Amino acid sequence: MDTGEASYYGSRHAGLRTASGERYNPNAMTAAHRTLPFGARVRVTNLDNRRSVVVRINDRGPFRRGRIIDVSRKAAEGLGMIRSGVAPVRIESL
Amino acid sequence: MDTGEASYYGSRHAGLRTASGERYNPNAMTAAHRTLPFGARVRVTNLDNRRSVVVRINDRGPFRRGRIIDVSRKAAEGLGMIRSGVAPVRIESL
Repeated sequence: MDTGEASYYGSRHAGLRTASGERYNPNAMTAAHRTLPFGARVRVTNLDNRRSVVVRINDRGPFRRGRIIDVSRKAAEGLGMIRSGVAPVRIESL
Repeated sequence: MDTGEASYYGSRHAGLRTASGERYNPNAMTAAHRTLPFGARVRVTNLDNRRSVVVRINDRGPFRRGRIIDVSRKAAEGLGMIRSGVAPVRIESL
């Protein structure tokens, strides 16, 4: 398990290529991580509300120290983080 | 005044430098535009729901064909466009 800040992608990225080759899709359950293999499944828990989702890694970044994962819009909805923008999260590779 | 398609920055970009030099802050009321001066204040109206907000220009882009402005996360929330991703907008210089 690891911990850090989560963010979510803006829609300005929708349709643009991720590092995995997939075009970023706000409706997918995808995320960026610096090192996990593409396709890795990760349980993300928002430590502010205890909501959790499972995402699939398809991109690189994040781009700031202290930020551990960037998730899709749909994942952010599942995490209850749309209004907060960011949240402290636990992550666990599955 | 002009009309065109808008998208938004989320929080993935938070902390990264804009073309104006300031770090992008998803909680600020800001936007990227190709031509308006940095510091320009504009009213952005979502033409689908008629919501409006005021933002200041602090970045350059979108460098996507078929988009006229990319607003901050907080602005997108105010415009009701988080889920839609894109929205038709009018921009009016103040």
